[PDB]
Amino acid sequence: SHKEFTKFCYEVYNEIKISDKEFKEKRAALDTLRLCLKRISPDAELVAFGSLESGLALKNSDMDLCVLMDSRVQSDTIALQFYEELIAEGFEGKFLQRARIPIIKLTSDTKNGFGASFQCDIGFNNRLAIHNTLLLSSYTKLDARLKPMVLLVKHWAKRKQINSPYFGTLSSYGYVLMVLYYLIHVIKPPVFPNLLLSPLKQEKIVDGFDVGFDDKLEDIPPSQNYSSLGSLLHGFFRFYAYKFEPREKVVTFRRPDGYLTKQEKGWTRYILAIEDPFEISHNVGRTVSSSGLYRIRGEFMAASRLLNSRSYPIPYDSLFEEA
Ligand SMILES: Nc1ccn([C@@H]2O[C@H](COP(=O)(O)OP(=O)(O)OP(=O)(O)O)[C@@H](O)[C@H]2O)c(=O)n1
Ligand SMILES: [Mg+2]
Repeated sequence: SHKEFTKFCYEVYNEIKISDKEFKEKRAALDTLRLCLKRISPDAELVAFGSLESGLALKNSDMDLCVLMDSRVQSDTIALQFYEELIAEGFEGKFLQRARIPIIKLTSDTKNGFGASFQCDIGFNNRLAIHNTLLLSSYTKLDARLKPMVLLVKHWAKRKQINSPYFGTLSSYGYVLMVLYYLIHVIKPPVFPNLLLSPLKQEKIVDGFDVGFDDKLEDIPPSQNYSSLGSLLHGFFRFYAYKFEPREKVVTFRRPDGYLTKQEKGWTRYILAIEDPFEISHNVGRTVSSSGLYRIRGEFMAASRLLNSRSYPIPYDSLFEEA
């Protein structure tokens, strides 16, 4: 059935999704940040990416931003100038640089009214992340079930302590890709086509990678999968609990049948292997340790068992209880 579980899923979704109120405050914050950038470099553009842009944001979301500028202009000089303007304007945070890549990490706002724990990461010419976000935004527009499904999975992973890339588990973006892989290449009939492998896809090279995909969404036929949100979630938990083979296989968006071995990739960390759809050299699961994968799989299994339980009433709330 999944009727009661679906009802429960939509109720949780409405409580965890970013409110219209917080969203418009994040937009106001972006406008302020843009004004500060204007004063420093009139040619540069400040753009948002990640879950606020794709519509996949939970409450109390962080902001992910990228400064776009002339590639002939070295990013560190403008980065520092931007950072110093932000301090003068009452933001708090850090200026840092890993290798050649400068980053600003804002952690507070003391004047502009966006909060004592206003969090905002600023990159410089991170064009790949913009493209990744365009892909996720396109899928989110293609089927209305994706948004609530992703938010629920993200909320679950947080509650189960398996959403900690610094402590041996998986990033939120990694969970999003696991969702999409399931909806494109596992479920039958598929919820989504693979937009990268479309015969209408046009090559577009950005920083050496092909970020092309079919984005003419209005011409794409609606899904022939009629499953409820509840049923989609249960199949998702089941696939990664019992069917997916993390020791051998790679989550991939580059194969018509979604089949790819770690050996073909030379990805023999590679404990969990998730090939970023555009930056194919990047394993999104590289943060996942052996013990971390054990807990991830354990939680997939526990979720599957809960939804398959014949002991009624099923305590659906325990899906989002802290492990
Ligand atoms: N390996 C990664 C991870 C991050 N990003 C980009 O950075 C964004 C933010 O990543 P993440 O922190 O994992 O998502 P959040 O929305 O910030 O997490 P949450 O919604 O749970 O708060 C992603 O959408 C993605 O575009 C990326 O390009 N490649
Ligand atoms: Mg984000």
